[PDB]
Amino acid sequence: XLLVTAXXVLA
Amino acid sequence: SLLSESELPAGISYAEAMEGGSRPLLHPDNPVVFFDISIGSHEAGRIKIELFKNLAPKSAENFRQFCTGEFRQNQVPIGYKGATFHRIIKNFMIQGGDFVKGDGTGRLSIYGSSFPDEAFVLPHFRSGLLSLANSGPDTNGCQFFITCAKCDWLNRKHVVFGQVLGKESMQVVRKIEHVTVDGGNRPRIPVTVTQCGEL
Repeated sequence: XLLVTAXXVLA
Repeated sequence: SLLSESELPAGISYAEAMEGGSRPLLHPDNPVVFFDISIGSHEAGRIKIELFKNLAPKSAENFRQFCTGEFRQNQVPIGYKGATFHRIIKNFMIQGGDFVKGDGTGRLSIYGSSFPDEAFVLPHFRSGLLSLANSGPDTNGCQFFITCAKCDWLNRKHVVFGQVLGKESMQVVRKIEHVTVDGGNRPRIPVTVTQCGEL
């Protein structure tokens, strides 16, 4: 997918 | 508190920001900071950033201190000097600011580990905006992203707290955005903030 996380990066 | 595009304040359209120099456009007391960027060992240019203290004071001040060296742990400054961009997704955004570990795990702020979301006033309505990376509600830290396209699906989940100023800033953003990446969207050659400060 298009998220902007810090730790568990997802699609 | 989210504003629609028709309700946006003066000074934050793409055209307005590209006319910006070293002084803020949205509010006269907004700080302007800069990053000098190296792509590998090549100086790529400067990104100038207005921080929207008028709309997101805690988020702006966190970023500002990390640019100037004013935040210390037991007298040792820590911040964005030497920090990298560890996740780059063409046509989406460039993500960086993990000075802790350089891999996306860093979660330190000037307030402690994490700090709350301020009001979600501005949408991710265009390229060239600064927004907080997080891992869910109220988990802001040191990481950030610069939008490389509109990303309104992030609205009300990430605080938009600044904008790049001037055409050179966006040229540098586009250069970073287009570097070769691995399967995890990590650049194959490092992208580093070699110098940073306040203007």
